[PDB]
Amino acid sequence: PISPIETVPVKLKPGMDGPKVKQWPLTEEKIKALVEICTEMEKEGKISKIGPENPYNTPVFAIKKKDSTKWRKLVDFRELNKRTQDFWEVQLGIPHPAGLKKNKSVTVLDVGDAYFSVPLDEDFRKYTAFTIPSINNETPGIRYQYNVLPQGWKGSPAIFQSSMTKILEPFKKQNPDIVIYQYMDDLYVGSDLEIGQHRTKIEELRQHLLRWGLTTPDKKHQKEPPFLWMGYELHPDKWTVQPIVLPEKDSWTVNDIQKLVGKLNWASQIYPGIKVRQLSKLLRGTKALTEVIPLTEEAELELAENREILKEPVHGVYYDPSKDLIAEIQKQGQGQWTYQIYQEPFKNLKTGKYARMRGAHTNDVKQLTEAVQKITTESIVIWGKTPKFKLPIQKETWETWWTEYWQATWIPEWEFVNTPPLVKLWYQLEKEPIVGAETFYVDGAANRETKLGKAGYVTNKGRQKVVPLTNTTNQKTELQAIYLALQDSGLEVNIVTDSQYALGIIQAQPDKSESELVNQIIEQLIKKEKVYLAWVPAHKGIGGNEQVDKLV
Amino acid sequence: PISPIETVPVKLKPGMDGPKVKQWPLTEEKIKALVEICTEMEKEGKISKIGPENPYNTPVFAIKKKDSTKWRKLVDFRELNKRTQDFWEVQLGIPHPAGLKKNKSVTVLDVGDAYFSVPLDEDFRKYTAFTIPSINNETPGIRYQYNVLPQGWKGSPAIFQSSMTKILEPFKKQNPDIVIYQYMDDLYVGSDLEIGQHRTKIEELRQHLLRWGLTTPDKKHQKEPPFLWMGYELHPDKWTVQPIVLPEKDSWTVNDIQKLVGKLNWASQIYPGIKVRQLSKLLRGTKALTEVIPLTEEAELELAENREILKEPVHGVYYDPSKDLIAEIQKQGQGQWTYQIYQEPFKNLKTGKYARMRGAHTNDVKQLTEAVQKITTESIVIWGKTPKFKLPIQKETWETWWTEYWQATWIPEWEFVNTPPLVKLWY
Ligand SMILES: Cc1cc(C#N)cc(C)c1Oc1nc(Nc2ccc(C#N)cc2)nc(N)c1Br
Repeated sequence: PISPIETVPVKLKPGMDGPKVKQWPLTEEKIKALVEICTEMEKEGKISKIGPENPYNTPVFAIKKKDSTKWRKLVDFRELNKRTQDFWEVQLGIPHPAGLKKNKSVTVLDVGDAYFSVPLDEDFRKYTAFTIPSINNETPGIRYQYNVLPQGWKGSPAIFQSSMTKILEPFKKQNPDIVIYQYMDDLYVGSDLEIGQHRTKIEELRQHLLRWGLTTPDKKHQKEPPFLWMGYELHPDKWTVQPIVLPEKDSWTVNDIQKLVGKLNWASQIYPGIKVRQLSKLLRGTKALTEVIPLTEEAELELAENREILKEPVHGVYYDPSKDLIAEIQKQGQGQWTYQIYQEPFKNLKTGKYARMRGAHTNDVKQLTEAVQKITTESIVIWGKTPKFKLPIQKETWETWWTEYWQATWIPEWEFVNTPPLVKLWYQLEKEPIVGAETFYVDGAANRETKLGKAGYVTNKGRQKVVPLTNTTNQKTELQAIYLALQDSGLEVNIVTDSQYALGIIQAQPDKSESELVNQIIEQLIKKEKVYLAWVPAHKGIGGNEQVDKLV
Repeated sequence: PISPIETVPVKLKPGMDGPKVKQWPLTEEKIKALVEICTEMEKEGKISKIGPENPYNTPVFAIKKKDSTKWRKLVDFRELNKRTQDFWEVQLGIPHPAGLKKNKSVTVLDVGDAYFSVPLDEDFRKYTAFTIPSINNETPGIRYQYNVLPQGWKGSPAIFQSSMTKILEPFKKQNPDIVIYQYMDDLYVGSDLEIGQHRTKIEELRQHLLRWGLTTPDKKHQKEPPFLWMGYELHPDKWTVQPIVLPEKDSWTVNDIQKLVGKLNWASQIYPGIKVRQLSKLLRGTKALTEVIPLTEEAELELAENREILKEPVHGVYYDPSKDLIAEIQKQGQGQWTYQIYQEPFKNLKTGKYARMRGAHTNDVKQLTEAVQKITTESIVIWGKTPKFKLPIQKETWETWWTEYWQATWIPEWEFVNTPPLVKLWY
């Protein structure tokens, strides 16, 4: 029926009054559609016929949704919803299946007219005033006012939940075992009692709601596994995602590609291996809602391989507060990483990927920790704890790494996983100089205007070289030069630059970079037996580079 | 006697509205702690449950203070503070004892307890709204709102100031040589006394507050000697200047002089005393790094003059209450961490070096998060206020752990920084 629930008080934004939008007369087929409906509502106490001076009005549309006999009244609240105070927002947070515990048998109810069974702050009805058209005669100010949560208003969702929550409470206390989840119009109820008993408790709760005026349009439970919830399919030992159909056009626009990454990322919750760097890379400054964008061999291939991973299904299992939580990571590519978290081998709870933001250059050790962090933050959300990490990196590679790394950091204890490819330091720089090794005073500059520049070196042995560079930056050259050096040097060497810039890009010891040139250097570094990099004052204090600055 | 029922009309600042900060999610451990803590609070009637007509929400964490058993709910009223209290850094503000930074010893006591007595403005209550979360949102947050001066919100001291002054009155009589500065939830008591002497003046006061209305836990833990160090005592008198020292060597190679050149150059936005034009040229040729260069110079009169000018503290640096203090920290290795507090680039007001171990049970976060706490405290003593940190750690990582080893009842403000390159060569 209706409800004995206390109402939640409401009010409009400070210094704002109710909406006064008038009605757009229409098909008297609809003016007669509504009238019927409104009557069935007022006879139900939902709506309330009002008087003369309730200034406020809000448009009421009436659409007989296509391929259905009945009509459904529709009130457009936009205005009130702009005049309504803000609420503690309706849990936007959705639980992740991988975090749902167990329960041998679940029932899903359907509190539909639900919102229409919860009281509406008395003093707040005024503003719900709406009117349905007078067939052009007798001037009907056929005016009705709402006495419940109008299926359109702002504080409707939240207030429903609150109201619902307060409701369950009593029932909840007599069955501290039955766990119930509410969200929108659903109410998932689950038990550890055989269908016999369990159904008693569902039928039970059922009436319990009914004494609260909450009518559940289900003689039995209209539950139909698997459950089609928030983009997932819910089963009795498996949870997965709903059909992820991946398009294939001869031409892709920005919104084309977007919707694609989307379906991809989401699919990545359980389809181990989904890559997406290349695709998304396409959408850059890509603020052109509808502008064709040619894919790249890279994008097509990933897209390909993604189609390949999708062609065969994969289920995810639920959770055991009793067993452990383990997460492993494996490297799969262009600075792309994938992972999966499980309690027992060969089944998963969920899976996921990880690539670096548009950040200049990275490194394997840095990146793997970055993944571990992401997994950690995620784990606290889903499970409320941190998993045991099994990682493909020797503990000595990481200490030599975290230890010498200028930035704080703390990764819980992991466990080495021989499963290559391993995460290793492809190289290290001599902290201390090199005796006997040639010393190169490296440099490169460019006219910040003419776009031109040159890179070249000078040695202790008297060797020198300058290479012409066009369309470059005072930057790309400072590296150019370092690179020129590494090129001509021998197995061992001492380079010296005026570029804290270049100094620091190499200093960090990257292995992968978006910048082909750096990758260029990264190559060479590998080969060197011992490389020592040093930074003397860029310009002024003109020491040994005093001579590379001029003829470069 | 404010017309309002003991409520001191509290009011957010003009054209400003309540805090709408997100609650990070915590481990089940903490959720459990927080629900136990709050269920009591509900019963002691300090907080009450709220509904949906409350858009407001300030974060809350669960930490462990001086102890290692019982947990503690630490609300993050940073946002609420910026939104109110500035209209309360004035109205009901509390002055600052320039000599405190001077005294020999300073001991900090936690009086954040008194507050729970004084009732909060019934109209402002709504802004203290905090939410206890659920694991995986399998339910909606538990929602509570304060009814008393909440601890953490810079309102309490302010409002409560009267009542304090009064209590402390007797003690300030007998002992008039001792300074007492309050800051939020702590009392900073300083004396010229000798060790155990001071620790007596404290314990008296401790007993003074304690016998006249208010509980007072930490300066320390207990008399039980296990050879620890978590007992909180302080000594403004020593902590002073910085090791902007050059190396003392026997065999100087080029690399060795080459650097010396740019480290001494760097200090060209600081000490005027040097420009090593002369010492720089001592290597105009393109000699070898590994190689060696001797002492006789036109230029060494510089490592001369400079090696001493770098020891006389630079003047021209002035605190400025209007400006925000900004602290920086560099990881230096061997559990060693340097730091500088400034207002205006290269005009360092204070520069130190918190260190712990070298490779014990400690770890990078914990130390960092310990150095911060240190620096924050020092700061509150000197200029009576917390600085803004530019922390050398990845946002997300700090957000996951700092709660851990965190101990103070205050949260400074922070942001995360880059690779200071050569700036790392500050020690
Ligand atoms: C079924 C359910 C759905 C949603 C949402 N959204 C949220 C909750 C809290 C649920 O209860 C639980 N269900 C299951 N597994 C499960 C069991 C049977 C069926 C069937 N048929 C489907 C799922 N395990 C749990 N630990 C919990 Br608690």
